[PDB]
Amino acid sequence: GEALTWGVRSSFNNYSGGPTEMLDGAKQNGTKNRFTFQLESVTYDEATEKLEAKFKGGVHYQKYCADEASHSDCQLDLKIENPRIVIAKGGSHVFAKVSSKKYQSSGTYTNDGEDDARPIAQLYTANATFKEEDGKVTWSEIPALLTKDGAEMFSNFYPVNSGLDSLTFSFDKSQL
Ligand code: HEM
Repeated sequence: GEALTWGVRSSFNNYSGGPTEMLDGAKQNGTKNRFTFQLESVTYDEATEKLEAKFKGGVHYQKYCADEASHSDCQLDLKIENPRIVIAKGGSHVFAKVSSKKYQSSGTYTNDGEDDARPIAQLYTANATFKEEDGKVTWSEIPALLTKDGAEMFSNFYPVNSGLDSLTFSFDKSQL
């Protein structure tokens, strides 16, 4: 409860062997493919029908390290932190603070996670499960697709609109 559960992308966790480290209190399951980010805050504006939930914690993936024992000088170095979900009438998305080294380049893809023009995923709540009981709200198995920014974070290894892991989050009605 009071958390976001999301694995980002199943095949990416398999390719990378999962995050080299969990950041800022985020947790991971035993198989390193499902992450849990604690709820920082949640607001719902009735008139605009906009729900916004901010979570804490991050994942750091590293691969192709020149010093493999200490994970230093890694050609693949991806951080995804403080996920924020916006579920609204005009569109639903996942935003996050990202830093990702680009494939065959010195360029680093960055995203501060506070720019509404640069979401990393688009969310489709039409067929997701929604439950509210005993003051607890859970919105489960919400499908997610990669946006243009999300594709850039993965060095365009995936096309735009390719699938991501579905997400689940929960909060108490008292926190609204
Ligand atoms: C610079 C050296 C790199 C080499 C030699 C390399 C090699 C490969 C190979 C052989 C695959 C195919 C296996 C698979 O799809 O699981 C792959 C997949 C992938 N690579 Fe890397 N890669 C490099 C860097 C990067 C970087 C910098 C990124 C950026 C995030 C990246 C992201 C990906 C992604 C997203 C996939 C798809 C994995 C999946 O979902 O299965 N790669 N890479």
